[PDB]
Amino acid sequence: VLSPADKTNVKAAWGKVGAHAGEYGAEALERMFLSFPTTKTYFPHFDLSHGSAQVKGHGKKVADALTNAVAHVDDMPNALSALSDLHAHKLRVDPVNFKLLSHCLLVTLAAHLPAEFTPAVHASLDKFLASVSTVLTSKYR
Amino acid sequence: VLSPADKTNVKAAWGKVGAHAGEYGAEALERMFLSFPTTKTYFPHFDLSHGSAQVKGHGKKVADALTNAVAHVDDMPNALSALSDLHAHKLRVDPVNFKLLSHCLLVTLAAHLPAEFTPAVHASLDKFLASVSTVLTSKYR
Amino acid sequence: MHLTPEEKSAVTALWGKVNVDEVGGEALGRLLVVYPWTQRFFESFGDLSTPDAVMGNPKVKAHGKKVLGAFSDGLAHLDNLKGTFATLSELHCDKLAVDPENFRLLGNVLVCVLAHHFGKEFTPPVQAAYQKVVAGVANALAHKYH
Amino acid sequence: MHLTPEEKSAVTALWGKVNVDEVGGEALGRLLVVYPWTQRFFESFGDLSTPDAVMGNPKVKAHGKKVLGAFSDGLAHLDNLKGTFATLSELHCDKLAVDPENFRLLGNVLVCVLAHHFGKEFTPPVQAAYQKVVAGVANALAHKYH
Ligand code: HEM
Ligand code: HEM
Ligand code: HEM
Ligand code: HEM
Repeated sequence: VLSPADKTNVKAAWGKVGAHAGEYGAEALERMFLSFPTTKTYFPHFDLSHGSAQVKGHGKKVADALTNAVAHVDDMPNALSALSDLHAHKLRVDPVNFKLLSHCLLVTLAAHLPAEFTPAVHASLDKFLASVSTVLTSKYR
Repeated sequence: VLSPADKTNVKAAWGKVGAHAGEYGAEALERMFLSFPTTKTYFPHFDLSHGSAQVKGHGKKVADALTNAVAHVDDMPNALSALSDLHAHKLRVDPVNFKLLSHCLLVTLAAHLPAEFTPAVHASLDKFLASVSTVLTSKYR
Repeated sequence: MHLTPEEKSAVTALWGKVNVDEVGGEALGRLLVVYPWTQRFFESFGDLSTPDAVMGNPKVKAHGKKVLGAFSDGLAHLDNLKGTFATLSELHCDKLAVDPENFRLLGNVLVCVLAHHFGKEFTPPVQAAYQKVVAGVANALAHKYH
Repeated sequence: MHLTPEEKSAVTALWGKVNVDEVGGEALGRLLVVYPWTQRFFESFGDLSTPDAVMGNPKVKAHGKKVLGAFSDGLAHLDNLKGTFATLSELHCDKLAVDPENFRLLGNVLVCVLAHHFGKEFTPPVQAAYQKVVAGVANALAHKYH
């Protein structure tokens, strides 16, 4: 579980993200597809080319859900509850792929936030993402 | 999440193992050391030859703990708390190995309980062993 | 495959005793029961709503045999799994879009199904080699992904 | 190690810029802070109670310097990693007893640190190249375990 400071850090790191979320989600998804290509099996419909506008908007939707999960950091299970079914009953993305997208997300915020990506905040953000993943993966079976 | 029929399953399956949870734990471990030599790194103080006395007892301790687990399927966390503190702050076993120990307990169970091991009892034991696993690694960081 | 002659030899001997129509059927089923999210790739089989349905659906039972018979090809090409499963890799990646992680799940269920058939006979030294083997067939199927 | 020539030159290109004394020091400590359970292996480094104490710990600094060194030397033999790390693998297994899963975690923290120093320079394609490399090194360090 996230701690007071875990939350304080998370809220501060996503604070500076601001109106770059979409842009960050973008990259992150993009970092994911190039590095772990197996992840491309869920996006066969997509145009996964560099700069694809289809990635850009997916990017947005993903970073919005994260933004919102921070705004409910004390009630993530029921705030993401809807996104949880989706991934378990319609999409059905294997749970390993989550740990990969978190990784690419960290890497990203790390490239844009040199001032605030401190050890303490890296660790906090890692716990955060692990928690979002757990909720989204919680109703698989 | 354990469904009330997953609970009925674990209970029955494990009810058959009865007086053999020990015999069985010691086997699960052996196979784990054999099939996954990395797991040996947590037992440098042990003698992992075939039929070890150390590898025996440990098997009974491990199995004994699952016994208390089943009896408390409703409140695993509290029952396993002291076990989760121990693996958390002292032993500190990387969470991946739980998937290996878990897989090995199944293989074992199957080879011993040809009839109880339906695809349904199978699906529940897995879910159940992973719920033990989550609980023993929920206080790492 | 870093396989040992004493290993290879255990893998082989136990395999020669396998009823492939049964085991293949049985392995694919459980995959769909224990890792229900894998049902994603087999919507066109019919009712997969319950354990007994999945194990009962013959489209399952049938695909299972096809799958295990190919594992069977790989078990005589152990020194070159990669070459054997290339066409299969490209297929599952270029046409069927299957996430290689499902391959691993199949091994572990596989190994599981096998402990169940041969009970006592499925000793730890034997499991270890199959573990070695089913990971090999996985990487083999995952290796042409792009 | 499917390292293509371009993948191979972007990694060497980037690596030329690294201040190895420093980065090794950060990754090792970061590893130690994002995954506290890996302190168990360095209980002789003294105080590791807070982020500051770890990052500023000279024994930690001294040690990450040493680890990158082996890693620097590893990127000068992209084609015989396995033999480059044979002695270090035996050691991490037979004397130190280190679960090889830690090697992976280190790999990722490293990737996270390199991005942290190069910002937009750490482009997608470059990280992809690096992700193959640390896995490559993670695996060469694991091969002598037994
Ligand atoms: C924290 C991690 C993730 C979050 C927050 C997240 C969130 C979302 C959101 C908000 C949507 C859009 C749903 C809608 O339009 O109603 C979505 C869809 C989707 N996600 Fe996830 N997701 C995550 C991880 C993953 C990963 C690991 C995968 C697999 C690699 C994945 C694959 C997909 C796919 C294939 C869609 C459907 C897109 C479409 O059909 O347009 N997601 N996710
Ligand atoms: C279902 C998962 C597991 C359960 C229920 C379990 C249970 C236990 C129990 C009851 C003990 C004894 C507590 C005591 O010593 O009083 C123990 C200790 C220990 N466990 Fe686990 N364990 C599990 C998984 C693991 C795995 C995955 C590892 C690492 C591969 C591991 C390594 C150890 C070690 C090294 C000890 C102490 C060894 C010693 O006595 O010297 N355990 N565990
Ligand atoms: C050892 C592991 C596996 C092997 C050897 C294997 C092999 C095969 C083979 C031989 C076919 C026949 C297609 C042809 O020859 O034209 C096939 C098709 C297929 N496989 Fe795999 N497979 C494996 C695992 C998986 C699993 C894990 C998945 C996902 C759950 C999967 C999904 C599919 C799908 C969706 C088809 C298409 C069948 C159809 O069009 O009716 N496979 N596979
Ligand atoms: C990039 C991967 C890694 C490389 C290249 C590496 C390399 C090294 C080297 C060169 C040494 C010096 C050996 C000696 O003292 O004679 C060393 C020592 C050591 N290494 Fe690793 N290491 C890596 C990752 C890890 C990590 C992840 C761990 C555990 C978290 C670890 C555990 C140790 C330990 C416990 C020592 C001995 C500490 C002491 O001086 O008393 N290594 N490592």
